[PDB]
Amino acid sequence: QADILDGKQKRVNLNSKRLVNCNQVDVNQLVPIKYKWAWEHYLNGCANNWLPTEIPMGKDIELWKSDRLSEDERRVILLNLGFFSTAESLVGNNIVLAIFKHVTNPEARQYLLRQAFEEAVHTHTFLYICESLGLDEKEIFNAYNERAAIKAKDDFQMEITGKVLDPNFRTDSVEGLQEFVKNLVGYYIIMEGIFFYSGFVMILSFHRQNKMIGIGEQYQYILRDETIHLNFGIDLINGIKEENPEIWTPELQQEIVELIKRAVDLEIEYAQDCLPRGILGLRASMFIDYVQHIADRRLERIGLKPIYHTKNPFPWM
Amino acid sequence: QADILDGKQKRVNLNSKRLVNCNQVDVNQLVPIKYKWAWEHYLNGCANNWLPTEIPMGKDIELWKSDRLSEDERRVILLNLGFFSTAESLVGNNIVLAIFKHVTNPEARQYLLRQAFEEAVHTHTFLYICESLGLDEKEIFNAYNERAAIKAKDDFQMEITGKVLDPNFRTDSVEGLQEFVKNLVGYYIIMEGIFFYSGFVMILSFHRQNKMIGIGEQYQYILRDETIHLNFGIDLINGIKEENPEIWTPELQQEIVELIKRAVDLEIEYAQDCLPRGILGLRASMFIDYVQHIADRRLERIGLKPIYHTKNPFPWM
Ligand SMILES: [Fe+3]
Ligand SMILES: [Fe+3]
Ligand SMILES: [Fe+3]
Ligand SMILES: [Fe+3]
Ligand SMILES: [Pb+2]
Ligand SMILES: [Pb+2]
Repeated sequence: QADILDGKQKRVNLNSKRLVNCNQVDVNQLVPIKYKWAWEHYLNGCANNWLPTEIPMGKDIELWKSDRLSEDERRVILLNLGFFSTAESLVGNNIVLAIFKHVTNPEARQYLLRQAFEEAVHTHTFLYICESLGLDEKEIFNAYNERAAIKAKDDFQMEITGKVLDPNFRTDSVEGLQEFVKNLVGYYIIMEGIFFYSGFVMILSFHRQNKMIGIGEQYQYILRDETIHLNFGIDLINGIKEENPEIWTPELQQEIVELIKRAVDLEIEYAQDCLPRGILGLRASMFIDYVQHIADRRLERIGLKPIYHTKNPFPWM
Repeated sequence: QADILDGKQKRVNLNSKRLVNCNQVDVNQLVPIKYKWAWEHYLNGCANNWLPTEIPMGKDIELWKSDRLSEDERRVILLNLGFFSTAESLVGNNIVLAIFKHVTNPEARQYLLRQAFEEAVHTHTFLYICESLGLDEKEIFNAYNERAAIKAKDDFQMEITGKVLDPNFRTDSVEGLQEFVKNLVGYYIIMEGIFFYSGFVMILSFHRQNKMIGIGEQYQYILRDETIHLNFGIDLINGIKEENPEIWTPELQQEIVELIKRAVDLEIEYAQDCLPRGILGLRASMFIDYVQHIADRRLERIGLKPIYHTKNPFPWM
């Protein structure tokens, strides 16, 4: 039996748990779980475990070093490796330094720990593809300083990363929680849900034609993870809105649509840099449509109306 | 080629990387890796991947529900599940909320992301063992509020968890970095390296006698992970000391020995609570010796002299 009798009064009540600002209850005990969707995404992520180096790169190395790829095909590969190599760190660092501190719920934190480890796996994937192909990884990982279209995306991402890191930042004010929700939209909806999906189409287009299949297979594994990351983020944003409805004002709704519009513009500029002429039958115009179409699907999932209405040119995605 | 020419000046120099207070260099680019030991522990951890529920619990359930275990054997199981169920969260939360922010180095952060996900796997293990055995997990997870010997350990652990969480905490002062090193000693050397190893002996003693082998096999997997956690922590503490020698003063050295002495006292009290009479040929006196012996081995690894000199009564550990 208990030898500290008062301790029995401290067991956590299911109905007292909340996703943010929950400080009146012990957030170190996992049970009783309230947000079962977080536990399910955690189990699903654990089941998807993979390591990049189980995927062979020999065929990719022989093709990359041959004269069989055009300069335009190489450029698509190099720009995506440049963008993804540091963006995975940007996402993993934000989960840990910004999101976990403020999501005051153990089962959602359990999922965040799996998501941040998967982003570490994604970074390892890019080091492995650089070292396998013989690229100078110090140049590829610094692409966000050397290539304008990539720097513009990442500088935009910092516009929602800085506030939540301030030593005095708190979510126990309407404005503070709105700022935290914009960070979640920026990382889950925009970086993982729009910026990365655009690079997936480009790389998976090579894989579909039996080219650079080792890199293609790694991106298939990253997309399977990203699908759960986006789904968790959408559940967390909608769960926070439901529990704190006074933050979902027309002003915040419009600021979120403006952020997504800005992100679509930057991603179209990056697709143009990736495809100045076109490869594999892809043209940059197909991206103006695809990026706009997925932006609309992300707006719908968080309760906002589509704004572009464009059809999807890549049904296989 | 680069379309932002100045960006080439931003590539990271290997010699400018440091484990803490490194803010003059881009800490989002993984390369060039400097602390190869961190990358190696990260690869070794990834290779050790396991899920608790791949270990069958049927034989354990039948034994636990039979009248074949004594009350004294059940007490050892219940008290260890009570302590470990929330301590794994305490460790995972500290990695994320305290350690990662201040270890300003991407490859050490890559390892931290694997360690924090393994602590999430360890928490899942305890929920799974509770639900398999039919225990009321709300009682087991609240043991740190209901059982004095467990509460004393955890209240002690909070004595080095609180400072580093203050909004204004910084490591760019000698005192601030000393405080951060005491947090690392508290979690890696004391909680993972002394408190957990003592519970491992107790549980692995059942496994050696073919009892509760499903729980034993899970603890074998946790010990394999904990071995790397402790080794990484020892490398990180020694790396910080080497790079900031002015923090390793006789005053700090003596405060660390006093913390370890206090932890040994609390762990002996917990071993006595676990074994008021003795089971499986184990007696609590064997723990006074074992805890003292491992404390000495942890002191040696961070450059302090052994103080107890006791022999190890469990050579198989
Ligand atoms: Fe990722
Ligand atoms: Fe992601
Ligand atoms: Fe653990
Ligand atoms: Fe550990
Ligand atoms: Pb622009
Ligand atoms: Pb005492």
